[PDB]
Amino acid sequence: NHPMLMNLLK
Amino acid sequence: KLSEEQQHIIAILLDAHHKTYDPTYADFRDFRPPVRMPLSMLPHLADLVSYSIQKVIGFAKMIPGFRDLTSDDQIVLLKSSAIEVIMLRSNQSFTMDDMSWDCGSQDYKYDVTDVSKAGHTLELIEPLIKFQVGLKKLNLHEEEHVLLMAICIVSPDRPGVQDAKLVEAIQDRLSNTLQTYIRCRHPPPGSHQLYAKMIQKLADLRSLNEEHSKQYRSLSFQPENSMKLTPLVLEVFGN
Ligand SMILES: CCC[Si](CCC)(c1ccc(OC[C@@H](O)CCC(=O)O)c(C)c1)c1ccc(OCC(O)(CC)CC)c(C)c1
Repeated sequence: NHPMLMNLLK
Repeated sequence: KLSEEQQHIIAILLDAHHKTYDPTYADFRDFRPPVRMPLSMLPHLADLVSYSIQKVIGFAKMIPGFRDLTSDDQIVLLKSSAIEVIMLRSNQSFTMDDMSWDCGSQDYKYDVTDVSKAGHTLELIEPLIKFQVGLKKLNLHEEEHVLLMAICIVSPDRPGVQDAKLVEAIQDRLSNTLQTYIRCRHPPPGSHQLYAKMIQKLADLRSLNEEHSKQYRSLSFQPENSMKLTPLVLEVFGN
């Protein structure tokens, strides 16, 4: 759903 | 009064801000150029906002306790707070000499007409300027500036929060740190009702959040406008 936010939060 | 853990929290937030805020503004050369002439400022301001969302995420990841939350809650908190944290952090470059955001050069000195050339109206711009002025008048210590940004991010009443009880516990550690910091390190008269004034600014941000989302939803509904946004902006602010 929010893959770019997810990746930056990793 | 200011415990060793509270001094630790402030040290981390200061370092997190210094690692995510570049006061030289060198990266602004990578944005699409500003055009002051149509929404001629939308491409530049879309890149500027997108750049700052990335900086806000980097700061949020370093907030003590933030990574104890689930991935879903981290996403909800950043989606709902991103525009508010951008408003707060942009105060560092705001000048009351001429009510502008001075970011080092003439191309990167932004005023109310630049916001309007991105599609926004006075419904947002007038309360935005009043907010920037009122926040600047607080003359926050850098310690209070970074504490306020962290408290904004970790708010338990954001829509879609699952473990609101855990979000509140994390914010409480930050709120007590701020309240104790003002009562030990901010000398009077500057400290008078300072915590209540900072909490009022968080309430002001909720209203600014609502108006921006309103105007963003109307602007982004036209595909010609959405085409000029960035993928990250569409993910965070909405498609
Ligand atoms: C420029 C005009 C004043 Si603005 C006020 C603050 C919100 C601003 C000023 C400086 C600034 O960055 C400076 C350092 O903070 C970064 C340094 C670092 O982090 O290294 C940022 C990020 C924003 C602004 C810009 C765009 C806006 O709308 C966009 C859309 O809604 C248009 C559809 C969505 C794209 C709005 C409503 C306001």
